[PDB]
Amino acid sequence: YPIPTPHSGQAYDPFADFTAKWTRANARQIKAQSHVPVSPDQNSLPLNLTMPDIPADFPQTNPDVWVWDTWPLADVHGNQLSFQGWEVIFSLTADPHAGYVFDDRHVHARIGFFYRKAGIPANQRPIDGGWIYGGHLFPDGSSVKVFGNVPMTQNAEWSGGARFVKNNNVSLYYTATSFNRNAQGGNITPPIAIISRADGQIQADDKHVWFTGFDQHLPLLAPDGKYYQTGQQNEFFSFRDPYVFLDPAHPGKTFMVFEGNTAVQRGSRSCTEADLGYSPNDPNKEDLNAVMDSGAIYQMANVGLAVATNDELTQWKFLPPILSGNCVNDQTERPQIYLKDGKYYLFTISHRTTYAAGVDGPDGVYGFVGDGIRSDFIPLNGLSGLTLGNPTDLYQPAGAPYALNPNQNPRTFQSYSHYVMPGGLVESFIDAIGPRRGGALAPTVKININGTSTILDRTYGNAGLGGYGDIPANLPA
Ligand SMILES: OC[C@@]1(O)OC[C@@H](O)[C@@H](O)[C@@H]1O
Ligand SMILES: OC[C@@]1(O)OC[C@@H](O)[C@@H](O)[C@@H]1O
Ligand SMILES: OC[C@@]1(O)OC[C@@H](O)[C@@H](O)[C@@H]1O
Ligand SMILES: OC[C@@]1(O)OC[C@@H](O)[C@@H](O)[C@@H]1O
Ligand SMILES: OC[C@H]1O[C@](O)(CO)[C@@H](O)[C@@H]1O
Ligand SMILES: [Mg+2]
Ligand SMILES: [Mg+2]
Ligand SMILES: [Mg+2]
Repeated sequence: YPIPTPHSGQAYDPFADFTAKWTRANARQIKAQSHVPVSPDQNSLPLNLTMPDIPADFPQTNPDVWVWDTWPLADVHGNQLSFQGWEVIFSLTADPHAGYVFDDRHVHARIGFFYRKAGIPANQRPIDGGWIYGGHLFPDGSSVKVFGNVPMTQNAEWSGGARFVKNNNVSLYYTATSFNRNAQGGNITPPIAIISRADGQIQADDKHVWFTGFDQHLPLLAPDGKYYQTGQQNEFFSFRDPYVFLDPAHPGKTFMVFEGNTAVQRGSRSCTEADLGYSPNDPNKEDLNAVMDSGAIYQMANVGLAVATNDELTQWKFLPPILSGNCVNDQTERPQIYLKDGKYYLFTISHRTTYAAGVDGPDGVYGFVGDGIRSDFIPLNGLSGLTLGNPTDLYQPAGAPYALNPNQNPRTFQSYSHYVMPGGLVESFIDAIGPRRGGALAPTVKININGTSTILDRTYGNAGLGGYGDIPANLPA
């Protein structure tokens, strides 16, 4: 084994300049823990960290909608709330009958909502989960007003979270994005990404759930280029996915974690020995210059933190990043702070194909534990960071969901956008299963979170697979 970087989990002041590193020594534990698959099996991952195989005959969530990143109606404590006996979810959506292909859908994303009666066991609902599509959440043209008169070919509504909270009772924190692209998908000018808020009112009767409002979109945060990378630093920067929450350790504050990138000009040789994570006397340490020469400098993920500066939560400021993956992976997406047993779990999603040269791991969800929202985070599962991966052979090429390598597991891209719900239930969407593309919710699964390690419960639902899109409420609003 490579020696993993130790971590204390110790808490820091949220305002202090300390960033935990998910080091190359930590991420290399994933391949170290993996085995060459015994043919015809094509999974190298430890069984406890492997998502079960999703059936190829999965249902669509809705035949008229491509659905992907999904979040529940929630509060700032992570509870998932029912409203007047209805369960409610929000999703990124696109139109399968609009002339663009599934892989080009992201610049067309609209936030939609779905609802279903609360309190029905998953195995007694329709196989598709019984979600009723309510349509677009936001009025046409309301989100794009945050950009003003800038050159633009597309605008999208990307992920965040919904908080049940002025007849308005729902705050939608999301990512407004503007693109200025040639017909070949190349950037004419860098994309613009603004973490934004829109308030509205959920209403319901015996027949349906509907929303009013969301007419006024407030820009909250755009990257600074000091802590969070800008489009001028890197046209391929990531800045998105606000998760707004209350930390019981800091009463009176409201915090947000989100996805960013380290704020350097693209191609800067800025990785350090601390990003590699080896002892100076470790005879098997990697060489910093060799790692940067291999191209690892193009992988610069971070998880950002921001705090509200007014009572209405309409003004925010950045704090230093809480986690960085420099020279490890470019993507730490949809971060969430999950509170359990007085500990702070940071869960974030990533891709196999956005790992740096010399490091490898599956598509899925990554996890870290500490004693505060700013911690020397302990990567879960043998100091690796992997929580749950799609079945994957890390000893053969990754391929792509639009071009599966037949030397690779045809379910390596079966699910993405894993979101950890109360009780360790995990919801996600289906990307590719063999030749079939999803845009539908995946079976909900269950992880048992036990201090610094996790286990996929293979007796949950049918052999580890629960209901398609089972995203249940634990408390009534
Ligand atoms: O060495 C770091 C540390 O122990 O220093 C004292 C305090 O600032 C703590 O928050 C912090 O974790
Ligand atoms: O059971 C083996 C398999 O190849 O059978 C046909 C399809 O259902 C596939 O998804 C499945 O993996
Ligand atoms: O939605 C899944 C995904 O793999 O689709 C293609 C790209 O847009 C990626 O950023 C994205 O994570
Ligand atoms: O890559 C060097 C580094 O100093 O860049 C800023 C932060 O991401 C730190 O965690 C990181 O170690
Ligand atoms: O779907 C739009 C974008 O947001 C994410 O889903 C979550 O960060 C990314 O994977 C994708 O590029
Ligand atoms: Mg319209
Ligand atoms: Mg790779
Ligand atoms: Mg083969």
